[PDB]
Amino acid sequence: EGKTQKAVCVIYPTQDYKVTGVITFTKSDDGVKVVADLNGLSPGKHGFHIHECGDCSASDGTSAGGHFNPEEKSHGAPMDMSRHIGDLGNITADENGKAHLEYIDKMIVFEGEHSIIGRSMIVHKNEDDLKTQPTGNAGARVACGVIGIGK
Amino acid sequence: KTQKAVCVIYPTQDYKVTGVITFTKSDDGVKVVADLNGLSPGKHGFHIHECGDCSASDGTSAGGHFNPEEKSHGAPMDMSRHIGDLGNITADENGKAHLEYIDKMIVFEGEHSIIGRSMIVHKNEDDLKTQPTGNAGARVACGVIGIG
Ligand SMILES: [Cu+2]
Ligand SMILES: [Cu+2]
Ligand SMILES: [Zn+2]
Ligand SMILES: [Zn+2]
Repeated sequence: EGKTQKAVCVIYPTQDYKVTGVITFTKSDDGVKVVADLNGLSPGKHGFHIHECGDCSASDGTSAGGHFNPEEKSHGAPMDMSRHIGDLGNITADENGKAHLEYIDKMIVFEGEHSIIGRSMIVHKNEDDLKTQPTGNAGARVACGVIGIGK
Repeated sequence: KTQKAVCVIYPTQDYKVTGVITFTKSDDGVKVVADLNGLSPGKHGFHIHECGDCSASDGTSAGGHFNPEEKSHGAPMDMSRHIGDLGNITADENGKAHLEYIDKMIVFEGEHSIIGRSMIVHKNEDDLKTQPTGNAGARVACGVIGIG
């Protein structure tokens, strides 16, 4: 009955990677709180997006398809107005390969045309430069996961 | 409208159960096709659970059977069933398990939408009688149902 307040996504690695972690999307007053904790990432910034298809059956994560863009807008940063619904920018891994990230996304929701429920999270090998189209030159996909309804 | 749904199941702690499940919209109902590996030989409980959360080691985070009508536990062919009562999946001597059938209850939009819910494979058989689980026991694999 009660509208969806939480969303959870466990990312598993693509072929020839050890990238794993959990991402929670919690509803707050002024948007949706994104909290991500990953391991097995190479040190540095990694592309971090919601993709249109919730399919992680492919070895290379190609089955996730393109960036979740139901408004047919350009690729950008989370802070940008001109962005895809699934433009969550970059996640940064430390020297130990641990990556934490928490911020308030004002675009994502858990119901309607722009619902992220049943979509995929994709972590990329390289940095999302937030300029290049349509991907940000993030390159290969190192981890995939499907966004599910939380409690 | 969403025509297809896909769910990759990964194992819980101390299990090797993996596979892919597709839900395709067909004449009559929704065609369920499941291909699993690393299951013990025999029948295994096979359900859609209310929470799409596989973050727990033992798959407890998936919660109970997806039951938005507050009905009793039953078989897929039964009228008195949970929306996520997909019965049992059977693994051969090699631990491979295939299963295809037409479910007339599951849909990809509305109150009874399976999109964003979890698939759970159990250690033991779902007897389709015992409440509320069918005495299926421990959870060996978890996965979230996504849009195809
Ligand atoms: Cu991406
Ligand atoms: Cu179950
Ligand atoms: Zn994008
Ligand atoms: Zn049930």
